[PDB]
Amino acid sequence: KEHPAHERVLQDLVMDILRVLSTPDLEVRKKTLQLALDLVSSRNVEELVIVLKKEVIKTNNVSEHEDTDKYRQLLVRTLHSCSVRFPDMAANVIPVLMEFLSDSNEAAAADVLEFVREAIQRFDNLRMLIVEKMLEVFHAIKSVKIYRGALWILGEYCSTK
Amino acid sequence: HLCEFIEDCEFTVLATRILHLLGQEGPKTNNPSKYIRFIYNRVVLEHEEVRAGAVSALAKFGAQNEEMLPSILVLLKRCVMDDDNEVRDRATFYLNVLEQKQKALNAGYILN
Repeated sequence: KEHPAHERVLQDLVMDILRVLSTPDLEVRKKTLQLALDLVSSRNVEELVIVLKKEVIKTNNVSEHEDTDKYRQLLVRTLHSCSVRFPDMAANVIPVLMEFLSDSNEAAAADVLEFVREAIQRFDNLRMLIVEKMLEVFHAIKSVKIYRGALWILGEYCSTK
Repeated sequence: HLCEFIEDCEFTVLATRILHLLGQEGPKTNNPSKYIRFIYNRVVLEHEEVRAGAVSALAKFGAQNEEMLPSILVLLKRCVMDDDNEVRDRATFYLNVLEQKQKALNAGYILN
């Protein structure tokens, strides 16, 4: 990689390779994700993102996660980073949705992590929708996690007086 | 004995009860450093909740102050402070609450 003359393309070929991952082995996959993250100057991105979303669908599937779960968390990390740099998009909204589906803490933690972050980040607009989304999600749901969720959000508050 | 043992004799539930009681008692029985010493410990434990009691007990206490407390009482809330969002909030809020009344007044209303 310390061929820091680091050509565009090469980074790009990864996905192809990556496709192969669907024949799992997380551990390998995991190595990939880290590896993967790196190349992206917040670009070859979309095609990827899309692909990620594909992954995401794929991730849904019917699953009996045991290994891939892990991956997900990781992915999200990997993913997280990018965003920091980037301006990101709808894809993201989808996580929010996605997250609603889900049922385990670690994600909530991420989410929360996001809570924090976003709290810092504020360009805002999205949030509001999402807040709406959430409103649904929320209405649509119960749990400690949620319960907790409410608290912060509540804490947060703005309009629709 | 209670303090120590309970610490390493566990059960959160006990703590609730005792907390509540202790909550009232404070500086009428002095021994500040120790008592502080304890109090810190009680908090030490995780649980936003476990942590929380030491502050609440404190309100009757703080207000009264003891063999050294008012100046310092003021200093302490500052020295000990926390994030963890709603745990953050607890610190912030108590503060914020604190922020909101002349602390002398503050003590009077809340206490009752």
